[PDB]
Amino acid sequence: AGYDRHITIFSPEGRLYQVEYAFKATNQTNINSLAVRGKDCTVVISQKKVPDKLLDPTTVSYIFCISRTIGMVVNGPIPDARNAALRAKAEAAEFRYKYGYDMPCDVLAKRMANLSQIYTQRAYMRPLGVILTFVSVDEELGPSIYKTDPAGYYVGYKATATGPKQQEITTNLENHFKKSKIDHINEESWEKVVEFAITHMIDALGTEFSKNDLEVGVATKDKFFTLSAENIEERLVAIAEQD
Amino acid sequence: FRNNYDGDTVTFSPTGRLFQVEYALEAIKQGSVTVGLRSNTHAVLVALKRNADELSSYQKKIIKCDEHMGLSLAGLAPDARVLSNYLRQQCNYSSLVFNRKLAVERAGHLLCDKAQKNTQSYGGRPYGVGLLIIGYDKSGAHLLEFQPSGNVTELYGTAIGARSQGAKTYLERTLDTFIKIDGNPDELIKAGVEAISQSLRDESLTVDNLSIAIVGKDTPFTIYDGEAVAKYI
Amino acid sequence: QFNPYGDNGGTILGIAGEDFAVLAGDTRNITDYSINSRYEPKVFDCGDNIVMSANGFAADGDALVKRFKNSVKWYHFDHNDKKLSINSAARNIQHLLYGKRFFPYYVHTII
Amino acid sequence: MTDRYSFSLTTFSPSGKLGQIDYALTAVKQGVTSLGIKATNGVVIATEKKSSSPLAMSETLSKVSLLTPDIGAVYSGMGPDYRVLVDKSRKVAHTSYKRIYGEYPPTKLLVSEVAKIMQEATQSGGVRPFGVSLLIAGHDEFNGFSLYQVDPSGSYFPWKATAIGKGSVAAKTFLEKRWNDELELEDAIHIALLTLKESVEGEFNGDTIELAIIGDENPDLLGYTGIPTDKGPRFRKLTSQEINDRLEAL
Amino acid sequence: DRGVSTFSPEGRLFQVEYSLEAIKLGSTAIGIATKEGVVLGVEKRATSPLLESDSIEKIVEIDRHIGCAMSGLTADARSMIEHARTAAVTHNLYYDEDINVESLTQSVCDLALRFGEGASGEERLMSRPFGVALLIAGHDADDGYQLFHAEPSGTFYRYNAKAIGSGSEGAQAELLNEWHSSLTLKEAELLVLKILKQVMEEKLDENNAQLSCITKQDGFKIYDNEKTAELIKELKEKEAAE
Amino acid sequence: MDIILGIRVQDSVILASSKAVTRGISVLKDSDDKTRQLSPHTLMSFAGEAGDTVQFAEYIQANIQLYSIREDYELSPQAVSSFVRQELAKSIRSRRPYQVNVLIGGYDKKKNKPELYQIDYLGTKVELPYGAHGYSGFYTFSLLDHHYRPDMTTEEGLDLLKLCVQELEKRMPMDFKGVIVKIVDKDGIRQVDDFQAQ
Amino acid sequence: GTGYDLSNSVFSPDGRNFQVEYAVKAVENGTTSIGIKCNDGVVFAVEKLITSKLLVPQKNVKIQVVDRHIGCVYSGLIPDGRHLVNRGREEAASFKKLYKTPIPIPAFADRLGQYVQAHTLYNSVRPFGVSTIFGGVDKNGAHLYMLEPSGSYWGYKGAATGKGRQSAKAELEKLVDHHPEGLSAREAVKQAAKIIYLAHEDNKEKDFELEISWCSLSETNGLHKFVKGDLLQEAIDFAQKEIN
Amino acid sequence: GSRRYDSRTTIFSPEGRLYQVEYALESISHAGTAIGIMASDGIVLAAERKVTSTLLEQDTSTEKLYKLNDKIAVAVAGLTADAEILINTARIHAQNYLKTYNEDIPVEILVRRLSDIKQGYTQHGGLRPFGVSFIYAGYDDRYGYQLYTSNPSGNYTGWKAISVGANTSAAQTLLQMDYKDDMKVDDAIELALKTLSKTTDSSALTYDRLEFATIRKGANDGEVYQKIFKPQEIKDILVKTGIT
Amino acid sequence: GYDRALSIFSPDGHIFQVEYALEAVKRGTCAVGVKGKNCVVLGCERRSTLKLQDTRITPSKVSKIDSHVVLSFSGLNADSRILIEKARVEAQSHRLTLEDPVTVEYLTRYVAGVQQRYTQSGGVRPFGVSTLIAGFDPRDDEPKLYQTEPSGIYSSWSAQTIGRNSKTVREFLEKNYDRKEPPATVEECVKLTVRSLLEVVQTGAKNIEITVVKPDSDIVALSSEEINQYVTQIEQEKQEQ
Repeated sequence: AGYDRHITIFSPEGRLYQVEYAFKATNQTNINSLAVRGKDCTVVISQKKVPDKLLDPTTVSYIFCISRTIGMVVNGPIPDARNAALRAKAEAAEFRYKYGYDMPCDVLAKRMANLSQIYTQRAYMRPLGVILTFVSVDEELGPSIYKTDPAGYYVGYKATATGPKQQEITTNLENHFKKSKIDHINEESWEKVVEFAITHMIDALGTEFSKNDLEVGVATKDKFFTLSAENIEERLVAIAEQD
Repeated sequence: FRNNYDGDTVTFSPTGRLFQVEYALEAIKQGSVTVGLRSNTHAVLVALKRNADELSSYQKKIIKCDEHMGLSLAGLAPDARVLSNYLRQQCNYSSLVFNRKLAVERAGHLLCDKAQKNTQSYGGRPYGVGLLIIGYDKSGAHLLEFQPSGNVTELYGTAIGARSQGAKTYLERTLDTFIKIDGNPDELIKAGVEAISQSLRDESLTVDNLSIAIVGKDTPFTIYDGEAVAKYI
Repeated sequence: QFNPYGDNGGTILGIAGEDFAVLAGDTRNITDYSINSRYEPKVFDCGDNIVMSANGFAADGDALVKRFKNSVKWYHFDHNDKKLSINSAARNIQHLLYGKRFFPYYVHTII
Repeated sequence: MTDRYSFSLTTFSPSGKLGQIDYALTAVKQGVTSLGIKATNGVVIATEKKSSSPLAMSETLSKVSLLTPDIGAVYSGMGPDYRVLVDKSRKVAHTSYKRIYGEYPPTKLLVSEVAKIMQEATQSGGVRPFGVSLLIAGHDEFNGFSLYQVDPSGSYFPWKATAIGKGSVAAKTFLEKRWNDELELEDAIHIALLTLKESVEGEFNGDTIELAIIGDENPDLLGYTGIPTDKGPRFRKLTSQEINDRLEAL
Repeated sequence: DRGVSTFSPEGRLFQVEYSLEAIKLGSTAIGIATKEGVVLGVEKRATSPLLESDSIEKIVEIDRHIGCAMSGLTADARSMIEHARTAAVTHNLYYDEDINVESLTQSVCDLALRFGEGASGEERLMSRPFGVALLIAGHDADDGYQLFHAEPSGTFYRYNAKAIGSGSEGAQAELLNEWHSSLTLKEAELLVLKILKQVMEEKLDENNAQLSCITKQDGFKIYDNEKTAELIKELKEKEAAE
Repeated sequence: MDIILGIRVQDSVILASSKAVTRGISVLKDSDDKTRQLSPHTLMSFAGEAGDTVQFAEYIQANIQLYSIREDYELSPQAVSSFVRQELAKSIRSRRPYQVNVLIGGYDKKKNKPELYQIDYLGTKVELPYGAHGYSGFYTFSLLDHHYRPDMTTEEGLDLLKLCVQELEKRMPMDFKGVIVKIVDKDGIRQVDDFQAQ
Repeated sequence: GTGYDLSNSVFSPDGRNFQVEYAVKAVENGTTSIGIKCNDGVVFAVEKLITSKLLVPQKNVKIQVVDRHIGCVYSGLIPDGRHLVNRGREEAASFKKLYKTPIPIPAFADRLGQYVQAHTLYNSVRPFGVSTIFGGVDKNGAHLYMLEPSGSYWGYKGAATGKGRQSAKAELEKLVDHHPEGLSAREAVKQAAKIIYLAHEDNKEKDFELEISWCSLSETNGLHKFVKGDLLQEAIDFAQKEIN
Repeated sequence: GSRRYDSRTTIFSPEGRLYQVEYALESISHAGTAIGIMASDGIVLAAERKVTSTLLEQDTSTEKLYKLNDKIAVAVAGLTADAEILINTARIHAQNYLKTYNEDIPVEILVRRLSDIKQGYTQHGGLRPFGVSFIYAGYDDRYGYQLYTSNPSGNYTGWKAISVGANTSAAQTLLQMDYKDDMKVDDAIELALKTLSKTTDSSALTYDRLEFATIRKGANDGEVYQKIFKPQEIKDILVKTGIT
Repeated sequence: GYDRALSIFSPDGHIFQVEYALEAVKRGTCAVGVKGKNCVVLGCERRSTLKLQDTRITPSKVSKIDSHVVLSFSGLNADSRILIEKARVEAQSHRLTLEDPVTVEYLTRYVAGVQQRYTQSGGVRPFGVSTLIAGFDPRDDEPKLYQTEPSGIYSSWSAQTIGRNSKTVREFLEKNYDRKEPPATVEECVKLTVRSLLEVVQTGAKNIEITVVKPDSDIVALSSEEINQYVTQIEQEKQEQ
């Protein structure tokens, strides 16, 4: 009877507690991440927290380069995050081989969401305590943000946020778009879209950042790339000469 | 506590223990005592054989694996048969494929890795037997102590089973003495018989009670039983 | 097309006395019209006072002898170091040979 | 490794109840309201696009899905469970029918095929039942128009009109008052929008509502011309604009 | 629940120990090894007078030189006898000779621990240990007459004399005193027949008890009722003599 | 090949099968019964490949006997022939096919009518008033096309078989060492032990 | 309720996997081992408790080599550590067979990572009772990694696990601060030896044996080699001098 | 492991009863009542629809009366989904027999084969049994008109008149009271409707809540005909019998 | 895939699943077998929880394994069919390879072996069935009667009974069957069978079925009248005292 909280079977309420507890694991890292769409680009921002002095900061990352075009940021424990990253890369390479074109962001998202749904139904597979935010500039849809969770749910966003203080970022971004009356950042350069993302990250969290506190990934036409500490520092200098 | 975490080998206790492995280790301490010890030329196994009745036989404790390798058991005899037979195959495979006598050290690595597989998977159980492996290879005499936990250790001398601590302390004392018993097999065996008898209590080692095996420089792994061990009693 | 079989020539002889037996064989190993070795042993001591030679295709001959020698070893392991009698060795070899009934050891063997 | 769960996870209780099926139905009851109405010359299925964030793009999520060019489906309950059932339903339409008979399956049989899938997740080793109820609407030459409901048990029944989810009981009653065997498709769409309004708390427009119909053939939606026998799909999903136009005459 | 191959805190396998408890409820079987042959005797123990006593088969032939007696769940012994008979004949086919008594016994004992729900070692497809103990008795040119006690634990012991079943503990203590290294086959026959009478609930006769022997000359033979009936008579007279 | 003849008369099916078994150069047996009883009122004769011929027959026999036990009922001659045909139709596309040609002669106790079925190794079934496998038909069919009547008595049928056997003895190169004749009717299957000179 | 810690793959209400955390306890209980990343390589060193005089000195090796350039050392259940190295060796051989070039260290790290992470996905398997410190020299520099029972791993300047991990970590942190330009292979061998002797104080009851291995581009040609003889004793003395 | 969550569906109770079978039979006892009555000139199948609405399409509906063969039909009591699984396999077995023997499948053999499949889920597999009880109505040229019943246990029996599902005890008593060996189809049709009418848990027995099918050998033909009553045909017969 | 060990040992040394399988046998309708000098007779009681059956088509209690051997049982009906089928297949297989029908002992030994197998195999429960196997060996006139049980144990009986109230009917047979003079007639053998059932059946002319097996495949079941005649004659034996 009481095992309805150990494996992915329904509770008397029609709930799945293991899915719900898998959601709880996604906040274990205590890291917030946001994604916004430019005019022809997509930018992800994720907090970078390196506590131990013995750690090599260059190896600490929660942003992944799935394909040439697809980028993915994860919220949750790193071993589960890397498990999801490898599969997504493997799925992306296969799709291209079988169907002759690069796998779209929404398709990979759906595929990973479907895969996550299986662990929700099958008993021997546990859900991954991660939330996956896929980003790209699709050749048909343009700038794209699609996000999956342990429940197997996925959907597209104009902009999104994930983490412990997710709500503050969400409502902040909400207010900006109610104001601007558009669904994106009306900017030509990604550099300014990155700057926007860092700015509203600060306002919502109420915290100043150094070049080593952040982690940026930019998606453009035919490429996704991450910013170096100095690329971020340059972005932090420009936002300073405004306030 | 314990009762909730000893259902199978796949479960860790809150303190980080594997009770099923520890329970398997207990079957060794319940088993009869056996001793191993080596010089630089020879390696000797001395085992106390156990009987059920005065009508029953004294169940064998020494098993030959190859012309240069063998072992003594303490615990579940069928598990010793399994592990010895696996070791027999590994020695045989090494000679047929590579024309090479299997290194005693590698034999320990293989026994360790096989036992470990029974400590991480569901359904299976850990082996319930300790093994003392002696051998003479391209690097001289050897003695290995095998534990079902998967831990294999190379030693000058050791003992496993009931009251085994008596013999183990004696060898730890006689260390500087027996390590130099080179060129004399009869002395190394006598030194091993003096070791095993430090773990007695019930009876004294009789003719159909003592079991001794030896391997070394110019001595293929051979077992002595009964009338053959009489000159050591 | 690949032919798995070959011929290494050679000749072997076996004569049994009243209280003894001999197994002879030349030490010449050939291939077509060339000599591979002027000394390549062909008759072997397999233990338990058994001598064996499998003449014909060398690769098959060596493999069979190697298998029987190993069969003697395992006969000791499984039957408390009992001596493998010559009649028992013969029967054992029949099964070793008939095991490859549809891909035979291309040899004439004498023990 | 290996799925060692080779035993049923849904079993009979002393009372004769199947726990997991009951609980799966409970999960459906918490889901957003969806409905279906059969007219004389068409069928209408509709649901509420309950957006979980104003930043989320509610268009990139289809609660109403095409199975065959003549068959559509809608649900109430667990979204991810529905999505995979659609994938499975679309495929079984080919593998078990089209690749054999050279034509798409009739509504009743595809429904029966989907029902078989959901039944197995009730008996098969190491699985839970699907936490959804499906409303499948379609048309075939020999049966005309039809509407079916499929439950987590695998059971299915035909309907003239029905609703599932949150306010099913209230919506079912309202349909009973407004239904007749002489309804035109437009009338059924009107009844649908009225019934759905009672189930909607906030905004009620073509962006918060998903509605599709099984009606006449659409030669403009076929994609090609030249085969007289191919006249187009009967399934059409109404646009945000087409919904709003009908909401003014509410 | 709990695994079928789980260890107890004392270092024992539950299912093997529980298997031994089933053996204790079984009928009594006694073996006596002499330099003239090994004798096997069992308690028939019919459950009803309508049961045709001679259909009780608790002593079976493995080969002409090997026979065995069973105790406990006798149905669990069929596949064991089958394996033994096959192993015996198979060895003869491969080596043109008789299988050693110890070797035969070892092969039977190799099946014992082949149980589990997926024990990582091979393909041990058997849900539980055997609920039967065997007294394997035979003769070979290497080690003469032999008596073995095979257990569901996988271990086998060689006995000069052994009693298994219900009256084992008492019967064994009797064999302890009575056995000497110079017993004759005849002496051993009466001995088995005597100890059986002591432990058997019912009054021993040629219908609820069965004798058998194995000798180098004639091999394994099961004593027909008429032969044992006389040995029972000879025993009564020798007991009443003092 | 061996001679396999069958003829349905008024109330019975008559099967004539050669007694010779030749292997290479020698005639190993002159008293071979190339037939099996599948059920009390159904008989099957066979000819073909050395090993397959008996193995297939005994296999079919075992299957019918099992059915007869399970249902406590005798399958109709049609039902048996349909079963046999499927077995041969499977066989033809297997790794090593049964090279066996059969005649099934049975009396249907429900219809009260005799029936004869001819099936080759491919699984080609046909119902005939009279049939033959192999080279036999080349001599016999023209005889039977001329002398056969549907209302012929069992005695008339035996005389007609005798006439066929005589023609086969005259014009055929092989010595088939005579035939065994069996009658299948409402009362079961019996063997005519006096055809050596009827 | 409770009982969330009885099966492997189960999430507890706070999103934790207790069986993995229980595996950590087995590691924490084990011997201490370290890794030091120098300016052109890596240095591995481990404590080896001398239970008895009967233990043949220098024979029972703990540090293992993967391929010909990677060194692995672990704390906790030794047989579990061997299992991971065995897999790592297979994994490296698979890479070299297909790609010709010997497996890069980050590549090898993820390979061990995914395999350990897999043992946290099902209830039929137990999580690894070891934390492994590994690394080597490849195409573009030296790398040092530490892998946890959870499957989590990172790149390290210095790493420590086991009984005296805290003592070690404290010492490693001092080194990172006092050598911003980078330690040398020679220096690291000595420095490692010291860290073990100091970290042994959390187990000072029993005598121990030091074991050091290294992989340096200039000193060992980029290959994994065990520190033996004179160079070992030099480091033994360096530590025995600074313990006082 | 997984053992923790294994319900063990195929085990005996201390009384020698099968838990899952007994609970499955308990599940059937709540399903709509189905009745089969055999007459001299045919068989009658009648079933009561469990739960109906105004918008339920009764024309395109069939939940209790299924056609297996041209000569065999079934009445379903229990899980409709479970029933359809068994119905399909039964429809296959009927055709396999026809292809093999070129004869229609004798009623009992089809019944036994289905009952054997149910018995399978009773002895092995660790799966739940089918929550289904069948009433078989069929004709063959060996026993003529036949009526069978099969339940989750895998047991089957033959009947002159039988009922499955809800209120079987009350229905069986009523059937045992008014049945006579020389009955005619039209008499049986009436008896069936009367029995259901008196055992119904609802208010009135209306046509929209019934399924009706008869198997007769239409005198003016010579062959067996299966007739599954249309909604209007059920409405007519309901008035004629005197229920309206 | 399912291999969970359902039948295992308990602390006291019992297999509870086999133990409970016998409880299913105890529940099953009574079955009895008595062997004469020239025949064997099998008697079975018919239930009366529900009465309105079709006796023509309702599966009978005595089954034919072959033309010369019959099998009756007590316990779960569904389980028995599986045992009957396997026995019938092995019956034909033996005739195919050995060229001679099974002996009653061999057929019994097989059926019992199938039962034993289910006591130590994974993912299966034992047969809730105990059987009586009777008949005559090929070319033999000596009657054979055997009994099997879920445990897999089998043995031969001069007379035996299984099922509900088998305790009562066995006692009757124990003090009504003389091994010295077994029923030397088919009639007096059938009578002794009826008598034993009447101790339990409680007036059941339609509740008692009987089958007579004679040498050389001579098997015949008695009709209601033929049995009812025995009952009538037996009820007089009591009243004439």
